[PDB]
Amino acid sequence: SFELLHAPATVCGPKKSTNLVKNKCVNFNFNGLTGTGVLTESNKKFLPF
Amino acid sequence: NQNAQALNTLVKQLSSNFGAISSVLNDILSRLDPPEAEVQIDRLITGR
Amino acid sequence: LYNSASFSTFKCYGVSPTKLNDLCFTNVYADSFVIRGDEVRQIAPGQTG
Amino acid sequence: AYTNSFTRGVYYPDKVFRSSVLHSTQDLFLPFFSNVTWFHA
Ligand SMILES: *[C@@H]1O[C@H](CO)[C@@H](O)[C@H](O)[C@H]1NC(C)=O
Repeated sequence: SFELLHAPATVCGPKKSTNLVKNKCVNFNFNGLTGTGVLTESNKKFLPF
Repeated sequence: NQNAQALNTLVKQLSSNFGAISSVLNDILSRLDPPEAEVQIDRLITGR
Repeated sequence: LYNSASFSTFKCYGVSPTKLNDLCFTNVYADSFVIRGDEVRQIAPGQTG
Repeated sequence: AYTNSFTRGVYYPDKVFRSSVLHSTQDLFLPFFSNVTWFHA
């Protein structure tokens, strides 16, 4: 039994990661979170959880 | 103000499911077989 | 597990078994028990037996 | 023994970071100006 809830994923699909490229139009899937866009260093702050 | 309100409503409507499992169809496509994914996609398309 | 070619039934409900390796989950449960042959079909949602 | 809870006791209902929004969410919270106990010890 699996579930999709708000906490960060713990057990995840096993496949080799890669590097990350910035300032380019690339496709990505951050540990499940899939999308497409230009990855840019941000200036906002995140509460560390 | 009227134009802004209408456009904001239109863009908020992208966050609904209309009966599908998930609002975003990227997740629908990333964890379903196309013969079964199309069932959800139909409802989402009609809603939009 | 999918390519084990030794499991009588493997049907998934939420996901697709072939795409299952690519997902990423918050947490997963695992139950185990022994039953007879003519009530395996009773292990399904919306089933009475 | 009975003090009044002012505008206090609100948490972050989720983790999705947001800024400069007026997000609304239905969950379990302390009603504003609720009748709370004052267990003294
Ligand atoms: C809280 O409950 C007590 C119970 O006797 C009551 O006397 C008191 O008036 C209540 N607080 C307020 C603000 O009404």
